[PDB]
This record gives sequence, structure tokens and C-alpha cells, in this order.
Amino acid sequence: SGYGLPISQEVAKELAENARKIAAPGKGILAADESTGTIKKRFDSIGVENTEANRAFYRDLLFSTKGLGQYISGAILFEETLYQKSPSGVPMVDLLKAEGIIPGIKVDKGLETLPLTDDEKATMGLDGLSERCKKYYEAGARFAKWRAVLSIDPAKGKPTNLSITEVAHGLARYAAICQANRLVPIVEPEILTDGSHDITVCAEVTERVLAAVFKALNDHHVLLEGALLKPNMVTHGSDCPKPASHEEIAFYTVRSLKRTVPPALPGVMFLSGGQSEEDASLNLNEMNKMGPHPFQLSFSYGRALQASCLKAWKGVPENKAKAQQVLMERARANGEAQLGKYGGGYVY
Amino acid sequence: SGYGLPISQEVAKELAENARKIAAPGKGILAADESTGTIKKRFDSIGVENTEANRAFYRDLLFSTKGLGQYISGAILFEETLYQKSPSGVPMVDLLKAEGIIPGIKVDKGLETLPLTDDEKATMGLDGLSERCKKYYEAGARFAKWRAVLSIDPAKGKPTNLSITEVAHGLARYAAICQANRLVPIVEPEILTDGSHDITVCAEVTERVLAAVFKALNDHHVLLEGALLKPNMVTHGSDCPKPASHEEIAFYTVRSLKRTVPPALPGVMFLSGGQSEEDASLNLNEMNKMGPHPFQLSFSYGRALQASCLKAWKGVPENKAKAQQVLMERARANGEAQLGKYGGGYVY
Amino acid sequence: SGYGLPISQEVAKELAENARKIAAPGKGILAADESTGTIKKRFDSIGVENTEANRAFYRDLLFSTKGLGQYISGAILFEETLYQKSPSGVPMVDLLKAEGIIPGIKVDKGLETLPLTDDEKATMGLDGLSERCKKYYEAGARFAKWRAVLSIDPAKGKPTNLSITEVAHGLARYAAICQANRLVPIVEPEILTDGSHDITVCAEVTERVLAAVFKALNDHHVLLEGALLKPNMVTHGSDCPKPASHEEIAFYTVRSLKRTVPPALPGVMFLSGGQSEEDASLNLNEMNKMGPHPFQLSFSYGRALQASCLKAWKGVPENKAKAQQVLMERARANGEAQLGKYGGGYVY
Amino acid sequence: SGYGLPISQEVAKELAENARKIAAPGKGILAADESTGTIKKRFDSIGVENTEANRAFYRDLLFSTKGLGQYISGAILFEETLYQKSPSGVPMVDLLKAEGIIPGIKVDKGLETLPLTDDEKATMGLDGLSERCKKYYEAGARFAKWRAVLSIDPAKGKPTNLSITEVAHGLARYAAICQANRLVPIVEPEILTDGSHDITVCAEVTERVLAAVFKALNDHHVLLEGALLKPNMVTHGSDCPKPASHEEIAFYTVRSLKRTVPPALPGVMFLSGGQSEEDASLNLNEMNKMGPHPFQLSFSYGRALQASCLKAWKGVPENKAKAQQVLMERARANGEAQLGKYGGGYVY
Ligand SMILES: O=C[C@H](O)COP(=O)(O)O
Ligand SMILES: O=C[C@H](O)COP(=O)(O)O
Ligand SMILES: O=C[C@H](O)COP(=O)(O)O
Ligand SMILES: O=C[C@H](O)COP(=O)(O)O
Repeated sequence: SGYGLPISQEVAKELAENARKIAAPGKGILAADESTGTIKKRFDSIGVENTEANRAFYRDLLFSTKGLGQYISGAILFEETLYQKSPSGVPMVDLLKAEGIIPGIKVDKGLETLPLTDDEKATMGLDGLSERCKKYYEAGARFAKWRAVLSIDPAKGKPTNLSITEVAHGLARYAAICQANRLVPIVEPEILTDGSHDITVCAEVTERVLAAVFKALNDHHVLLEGALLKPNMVTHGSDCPKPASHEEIAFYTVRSLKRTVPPALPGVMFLSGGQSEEDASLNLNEMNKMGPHPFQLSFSYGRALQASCLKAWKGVPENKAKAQQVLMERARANGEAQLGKYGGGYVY
Repeated sequence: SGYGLPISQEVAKELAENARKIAAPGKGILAADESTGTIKKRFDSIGVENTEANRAFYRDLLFSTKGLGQYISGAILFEETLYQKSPSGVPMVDLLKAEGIIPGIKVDKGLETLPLTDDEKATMGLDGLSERCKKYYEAGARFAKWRAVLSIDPAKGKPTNLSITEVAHGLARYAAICQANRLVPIVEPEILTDGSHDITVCAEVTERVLAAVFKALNDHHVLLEGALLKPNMVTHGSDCPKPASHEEIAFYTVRSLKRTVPPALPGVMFLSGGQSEEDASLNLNEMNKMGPHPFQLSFSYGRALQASCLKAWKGVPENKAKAQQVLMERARANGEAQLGKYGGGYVY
Repeated sequence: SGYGLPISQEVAKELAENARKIAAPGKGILAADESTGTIKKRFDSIGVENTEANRAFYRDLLFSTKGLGQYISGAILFEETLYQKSPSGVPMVDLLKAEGIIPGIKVDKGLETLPLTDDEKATMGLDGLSERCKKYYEAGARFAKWRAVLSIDPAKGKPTNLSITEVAHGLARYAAICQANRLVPIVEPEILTDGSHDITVCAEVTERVLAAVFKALNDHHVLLEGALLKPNMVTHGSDCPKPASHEEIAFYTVRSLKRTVPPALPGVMFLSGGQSEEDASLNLNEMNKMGPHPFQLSFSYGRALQASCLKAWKGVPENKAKAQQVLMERARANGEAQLGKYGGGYVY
Repeated sequence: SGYGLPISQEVAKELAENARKIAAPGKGILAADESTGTIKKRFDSIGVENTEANRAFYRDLLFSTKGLGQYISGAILFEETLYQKSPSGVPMVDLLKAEGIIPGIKVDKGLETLPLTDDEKATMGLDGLSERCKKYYEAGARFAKWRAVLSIDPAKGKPTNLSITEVAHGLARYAAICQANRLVPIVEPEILTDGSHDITVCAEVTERVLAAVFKALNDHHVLLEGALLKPNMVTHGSDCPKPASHEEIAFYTVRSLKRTVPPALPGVMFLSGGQSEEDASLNLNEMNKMGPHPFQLSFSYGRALQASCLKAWKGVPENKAKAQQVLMERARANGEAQLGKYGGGYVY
């Protein structure tokens, strides 16, 4: 024969049902999986000491927000948080379950330079991944996340063939391992905005990358019905003085997905990748005005859901109520954007 | 840079508009492009001499059928027919245009064994293809067709890697050449039904083949918005005593497409590949009961539109009216099947 | 540009010089890198308790054999042994250096099933590999080893495409990481002898696998001048009642290498993979009667250098002298075989 | 199974024997296969009318040179010449056979732009190739030639992935078809010298291209024992004011081959690609001073064997003797260069 053995129907059903629950209409993912060093940066921007207690306070602030599950279908956690208790002693997973938010877990081990490239990155973490997935499922996670990173640099030929091949291979292996352990894999091939390239260059690169990713998923026997994609939107580079219009970003982003993503995939959950809170909502809203689409177009936002929540918290306990109000405003905006109903706050 | 140069917006617009016209709701393609030797077989089944006059009579019988354009959006021609006149002196293309049927042209040069394979086939015809496309466009063709063939044989490991790679390469080159010459390419990777394999084996092979085909189309800069796919339905092998149910064929066929075909492609126009006239209609109808779909699911039928028309004609002139009536009955059935409205005549 | 950055000339020179020293005429590698569980098996065959002291005694028995460096250019160690002292307190690396034997280190983390394959194996260990390599170099290792495993099973289509792709990817990543850290990578794609296939089937599979491996090495910017290959010899399957002649094994093995291995690689150091001590020597000798070759054909033997040494030791201290004599007899036989001078003890 | 069927031992033996005869020590190929339009250019440089009679006169001048077979093992012909008679009525093939020179035939149909590339070229000619090969064998050809062309342009990312993939595919198909018809295929992937890139850029590109070519040859079941490679030497771009030294060209050329070409290939027969007659000889001589090599390094020269012969002929009949003397001087120089005996006339 030589083909993939059949996936367990019972496992496949669970994966597909959970992927559709995560990609639920009017809802998206809160990406709260900042590692210890990344959350330091976020905290440094508001001058807060990165104690375990402060991290526990902040994650509890997020996850105990009443009514958050109206707009948030899932929450990506860092490992620490998956096994953490709020300051009041409630396990973080229990706060999520009380809102009906599905817990998810970041499972990559970060980035390492590929030898003899110009600082292009492999994502590490396959070793022990299968055993980690089993433990995380027992702890309550039902989906996973693995971040790969590519750069655009026309003068240096980035992303190089080796970069794309490595990104696709790691994502495909990770996704198949997740599905073997009953976790829905979020496949995150992030093309960074670094540089002064045009939106049309971002579109070309995104198409090449996604074509390679999805071919590799097929090669590794990944069940698209039980997976999710977390791509960059298609935008101008971050060094461009003029940001592309929301209409342009929506057009090129949808076009790049429809040219590469098979429609058995239930959901595309965009990363916000440095965009402002309002841009992230407006760009998603614009895409869902041009629906209906073959897959759900929604959000998996970190900064774009938390930026103002952090600035409102300021590390000050007393600002907890106000901070959660801010988070709800952004969760509502992006849930409405998923439906193409947010009111603000063809090229071949 | 290293990426594909931008396709002409004017050419791309024409290709996309013509592809959508071919994949029009409630309509499909009449495949009337039997070569001289293939039409001999079809004629041998009803005992008719394969004279040029008989071929001209029969193609005129088909294309002059009044009202055919209600259900037929396009007609694939053999080169002879593109430049032929009916017995009454009317160019065949003019009969088509009078019904508003778009003319199309078969442009491959047939099959040749790949060296050191077990009679696995390459499709020939790239040499001079670009110049042929230009002439065919001037003669009135607006779409093309290229047939590749794969076999399932688990004991022999068919289709082999070399078979799939060759099929994908030839289809991608052909499609890019067509689009450079303003012809919509129909991409036909036919997996033959030969053998006693199960429908699930057909499904696995179809997925592997289509994944490879679409990756190659992307590699060769083929515009999916201006292309069409003509695949096999997913069925049991032809040596199986029990034909799969229409519900099963519909489920596995749609599943295989949704797992591999990006939704920028406007249409999937199935070949009937030996099925009976009624099975071809019922299977398509069943797929369009389970819509709406991300692309149009329709037909590009030869035998399944002509079988009874031939048997009613019998080479006898006087049976021309009755023969056209039969053709209209089948065109109507398949147009209705495209809409999921023909009344007869999840596994992961 | 988009190509690999230039490797450091200083690092490349060191790698190339050490690879040529390992592939030195009349010499080969002693593979003494059995993990804790593998050495248990070897010890179980002679009824010896797998204490750390016994492992230290045995490795000291091997490495303190006087005159061993006449025939052994390098010794592959398990991590424990790299940082271990003999029972008398001499570091194992110091015993090696006193004989001028280069220390090497096994750096893979073993095998894991690829999801939805029929128990086909990925090799794990890239995570932390670069940091491990740095530490191992400081501890005295100058080469590394990474074992991948493939199976032949015609009825199951093994090795599958996914198996070969994964094996090649892991070996290429590992090799580039090693070279970035000044370790010569031994690239070991072992096709197991399991099954009843003919030597011609082994030859076909070996060629396909090595073609894929070397293409991946090129893709990952691996310096062939500073690498070594450790392949299976080409033989009948282990279930065959008739073992292939030494002349046949030599012919098909050399043919498979010359059809796939670029001659910039300095050495091919065969694994013995279950062969008897005498067969391993006779097969290598036969290959080097048909020289001179474009690369050194030599040995990296574990069982084929140690089998009789173990049976002579029997865990009994007093048998240490006799055991080392046995080891020297086999080291001499294989060094002589490297030169085509061991006296015993074209098809396209 | 899924692997290539076994090549006929009888056919394989013939191919291997003829490939070794072509790659014979102290000998190389005269490339006299200029098409009608290419020979016009060569003739335009000396002001001669491109009549069939003039072409027949010139090819007869070349092939009737007494003693030419001491240094020329084979002669590549254009189709016209294969079926042509000298002005005196002797078939061209008979002149070759009288000197024991093997006739060869160019079988590609030239170059066509790949759609949506920046004028990157596919080589056409697979259609009817197998039937042409049969006729050419009956006419006396025992080897074939197929030219593919790649460009270096770092700013444009040339050669692009599509260029390399297409070149490799066409060469592999052509080579397998030739071998099925008892013709030794010369595999010619010519990287043009156009541009101002350094020799190290040429080296990197040549390695990438040859790695891809040889992987494709393996994929298509091409017998390396019965094939030949005709690559560019590795040199500075033609816009560079300083030509690389003969020592540099020799070093980088040999290095690029040893890093990519399996040593089962019997011969590498360099194209001269615009070099002067004397540079072509000196560069080859320098490579064969650094032997012995795993394959024969020799020549398949057109301009570098004929330039002075043409200028001495000047279209004037009376200069026939002098012209043949010039040709013999260059044939002798390059035969001596093959042996590293022409007297004039490590970086990782
Ligand atoms: O975009 C995904 C995550 O925010 C990245 O988290 P990380 O920096 O810890 O890998
Ligand atoms: O399925 C497509 C056509 O009916 C095949 O026509 P052909 O046999 O002449 O290639
Ligand atoms: O063939 C190489 C080694 O003997 C394998 O050692 P291992 O079983 O510990 O991976
Ligand atoms: O390098 C090979 C030949 O000289 C090219 O001949 P051609 O220009 O007719 O293709």
C-alpha cells in the first residue's frame, strides 16, 4: 500500500468537533501564551515586575472576566499557566471552563538559527512532544499551538528554500503528533512584517509559504478537519510609511487563503502581528463583509486583545475591574468583526 | 525577487470570466473531443463507418440541438471539428456560438509509456503547444483540455512517485502555457477505475494526486481563478461486483476535493469515466444535495451525455430528431443534477 | 542571493582534516555507543549484570587495549562513557587519546513512530543538539553519530515516502548542526535487514534512500568534505535461507554507493547490522579488492568488533587479557579488509 | 513494489560500453551540431553564405580530417548532417566511421520561455523523441544531446526554482527515453556566463543545479553508467574584467562536480561556452593535473575546436588543407589536456 494508516474515527471526530467549536461564529481565540521572557517585554511596557504572583494576577484578571466566553472560544496558555492557580487559589483551567472557554497550550520550544542561513529560524520542540501532549490533554488542553517564523528580504532572497522547507516540516510533524494525542493543532507559519516591501510582495510570499505548508500537512497525514491555521494577514511591511487600507488588506488576505487553503480546514484564526487593536478588528471585519467564506475567518490575538487591558491595569490591583471592561470591549469588537458587524471604535 | 512575474490583469480577467461562464450554475460541459481512433470505438459499438462525413454528421447532430445551451456551457472539440463544417456547410463553431456554447479544444498529443515503469503514462504535447493555443484562440476556442492518466494497483505500487510527478508537471506546464495564450485550462488528472480496489483506496490515491497537482500548479504560477479541474469521481474499482452507493460516492468525492482543492478554483467538472448515463447524473446530483460548496461541482461528460444519443442515432440519418431529443434529456438531467434537483430517470 | 552563507574556512578545514583522519587507510571505527538498554541486551547474551561498574569495566577493557590505534581511528561513545572514568580512575577519553583514537559521541535521542505509519520511525534529538555538541566538543569529541532506521516491506510499501523524507530531513539538520559546532557528522541511514527480500530489492531501496539523503544534505548546506556516511551493506533480507555471496554483497554495495554518493565525501564506514564477525570482515575485504575507490570504504562496527570479545570476557575479570586479544584479532582483520588484504580467519 | 523495472542487461551493457568509449582517455567530443540558425552566426563571423552546399562542405572538411579519431571519440551532429552526403557523395556518418568516431545527434527542439518568468527557458522536444531516437539509431547515432540553459542574476533571483525544476525534469525524461532506445544521453545543463557575478557565485549555482539534475535522473531511473554530463566549467561571469586564473577555474570546477556527481557516471565532457580555444584547453589541462579523478574529465567543444578552423577556411575552398591542420592542432591540444599533458600553445 504505502499510504497513511486510517486515523481513528473516534479521535478524528473529537478533533473535528473541537476545531469547529474553536472556530465558532462570532468568537475567536485569546492568545495568552506569552513565555516568561515575552511577558517581561509586555510588562516592561507598563513597568511591572515579572513575579510569578504578578503573572498569576494578570492571567486571572483575563480569564475571570465575566462573560468573556460570549466572544472567546479558546485561550492559548503557556505551560506555567496551565498548571497555575489564581491568587485566590482557583486553577486557571477552572476559570476557563466556567466560561466554557477551551484551554489550549503552546508546545513549541522556540526558535533556533538554521546553520549557514542569514539568521533564518527553525522551530524546535518535537522531542518529547508526543509525551507532553498526553500530559497537557490530561491537564485539560484540547488544542495546541506551534509558532514558526519567516522573514521577507528580497535582497537576501528571504524566505529561502531551506527556511520554507524547515517551517513546513516542523509544522507538519507537530500537527500529526498533536492529532495522535487528541489535540487540535494550530498551525502558525508567521511571515514577519519586518521590512519595506509592498503588500503584493507579502501576498506572493504568503502564497508560496502556505502552498508548501499545506502540501507538507498532506504528506504527513494531517487531518485538516481537525486543524486550524493561524497565519499573518497580508499587509505592507512595517517600515512602510503608508499602511495599506483595510479594504486592500482584506482583499489580499482572503485571496491568498483562497488560493492555497483547502476548504476542509474549519478555521483561519489570524495573528495580529503588531497591528493596533483597532486595525486588527477593522481588518478582520472587512474580510467578513466579503463573505460568506469556505472557512471561518476569525482571530487568535494576543497584543490586539490585551494592549489596552495592560495599559489600564498598569500593575495596579485596583484597576482590575476597569481592565476587564477594556478586555471585554476588544473581545466584543473582534467577535463582531468575525461576523462582519463591527461598527468601529479583483486584482489577479 | 525570484517569484512569478505578474500575470496581465487583462488576460487574467478574461480567463476568470470565461472559467466562471463555463462553470455556470445549472450547466456543464459536453465532451465531444474524441480523437479519430476513440470515435471509432464509440462508432464501432453501433456499427457505423468512421468517415469524415459521418463524424461531421454526428458532431452537427450534437451541436445543432436546439436549446442545448440551456444546460451546456461549453463543448470540448477535437482539432478536426474545430475547423470543420457541418454537412450543410455551417462551421461547427458557428453552431456552438448560436447556442451561446463556448468552444473548447483538446490540446494534448496522447499518452506514452514512462521508461522503466509498468506501463504508466506520460501525457505528451508541450512542444508547439503555445503556438497551437494562439491558432485555436483565433479559431474561437476559449478553453483547453489536457488528459493525464493514473492507475491504481496496490500490488505494483501504482500510481508510482514517477507517475504522479510526471502527471503534475505536464498539467502545470500545459496550464501555464494555456493561460499565457488566453485559454482557460481544464486540468484532467484521471485516476482510472481499473482494478478491484475499494472506494477508500480511490479516495486516498485521489487525495495524494490532487495534492501534488495543485502544488505543481502553484509552482508554475497557474492562476486558479482562471482554471478548471476535471477529476474522476471517487468510486470503487471497476472490477468490484458491488458499485458504491450514490451517497458514498458523493461523500468521498466531495471530501477528497475539499481536502486538496483551494477554493479560488471556480469549478470542478467531473469526468464520467465509464459510469452509466443515469449513475453519472445521480452521483452529481447527490453531491449537490450536500451543498452549497466552495466551488461549482458540475460535469464534463462524454459517454454519459452521448451513449443513448449514439444508440438512438444508429448511424441512420432519419433518427436525427430522436437522437437530439435523447441528448437533451441527458443534458437536462445533468444540468438539474448540478443544482441538486434531478428527480431520477462523516468518515475521516 | 538566497544561498547558504559561506562556512568558516577554519571550521571547514578542521572538519575535513578530522573526517580524513577517521577514514584513514587501514583503519576504521569501533562503535561502542550502546545505550544503557542496548548494552543490557549485549550483556544479557553472556549473563552479566548491567551495573555502571560493569559498563565502566567493559569500556575500559576495550579502550585500554594496547596497540588498538593501529587499526581503530575513532571510537563512538555513549554520553555516559564520554564523561566516565575507568575502574582505575582514568577518564575514558584519556585512554582513547593515549592510543591516538579520536573520540566520537552518539547524539540522537532514539526513535519514535511517525503518526499514521505502520511503525515507521523518526529519529529524535534536534532539540538542544547544538548546545550538546558544544559541550561534547569541550569534553573531547570530534565526531558525532545519528542513527535513522528504515524497513523494507514490499507488501506494505515500506519504506514509505514519509519515512524517507523524515529520515533525510533529520539527518541533514543534525549534520549541519554538528558542523556548526566543529563535529564531523556520521550520517547513518540504516536500512534494516528484516524480511525475506532479495539483495536486488535491498539495492533498489538503498539507492532511493541515499539519493534522498544526499539531496537533503545539499539542501541543508552540509559540507561533504567534513562528513562521513555509515550505511548498511547491500544484502539479502535476514529471513532468506541463503546468504548472498561475499562477491555479490561487495558488487551491489559498491554499485549502490557509486550511483548515489558524491566523491567529495571522504569515507563510507559500514555498519555490520547483524552479520557475523567474519562475514563483516570478508564483505569489506571483497569491496576493497575491487578498488581503488573514489572514497574510503571502511567499517564502523559494533557487534562485528565486540561479539567474540564479549563471549571471551563472560563478565569474568580474569579473562580481560584474552578478551583484548580477541578484540585485536578482529580490529586487525577489519583494518586489513579496509586494504583488501584480509586472508580470512557487471549487473546494471 | 513501486520501483523502476529492471533495465535490459543487453541494452545497459551497450550504453555503458558506448559511454566509456566516448569518455575515452586522451579523447573528447567534437560538437558540430549547430542548427541552421546557429551555423549562420558562426558563418556570419567569416562572411560565408549559409547554403546547404556550404554546410556540407564545412562538415566534410571537419569529419574527413585525417587522423582526427586519435583525439575525437565522438561527433555531435545536427539532424541535417546525420542524413547528409559530403560534396563528393560520401555520407557524413561514413566519414566518421572511417575514423572510428562515434556519431551523435542533437535531439532537443530548442528553447521556449517558461510563462511568467523573466525570460527563463524550458527545453522542448520530448514529443516524438522516442520515435526519433529509434530512427537516429538506425541511421548510426549512438549518443544524443539535449541542451538546457540557466541564467545567473542575483537581483532577479535567477535561476529560479521553476527554472531549475523544469531543466531537471526535461533532462531526466530525455535521458530515460534515450536509454530506452539504445542512445547514450549527454545531459547538458548549461549555466550561462552572462553577468558580472564572481566564480564563487557560479560555483554555488552549479552545485545547486547539478544536485537537482542528478536527483531527477535518479527519480526517472536513468542509468548513470550509460550517461554523460556536459556542464559549464565554473568561471567568473562574462562581464567581469578579470578572468579567473586557470588554477581557480580548475579548482572550483572539480570541487563542484565532486560535491554533486555520483562516480558511477563515466564522463564529464565540458562545454566551452564562449572561452577562447586556448583557455578551453588550459582549463581542462589544469583539471587533469589535479587527478586522478573518479570520472573522466574531458571536452565536448564546438567553438573551442572550430574557431580558428573557420577563420582559416574563410569559406575559401583552397584553404581546406590549412583549415584541417588547424583543427588537428586544437584536437591534439584538448586530447593532451584530457591527460593533463598539454604544454600550452582548498577552499570550502
Ligand atoms: O504569536 C504567537 C505567540 O504570541 C508567540 O509566543 P512566544 O514569543 O513565546 O513564542
Ligand atoms: O476524458 C477525456 C477524453 O474523452 C479523452 O479523449 P482521448 O481518448 O482522445 O484522449
Ligand atoms: O548502529 C548504531 C548503534 O549501534 C545504535 O545504538 P542505539 O541502539 O543505542 O541507538
Ligand atoms: O552547446 C551546445 C550546442 O552548441 C547548442 O546548439 P544549438 O544552439 O543549436 O541548440
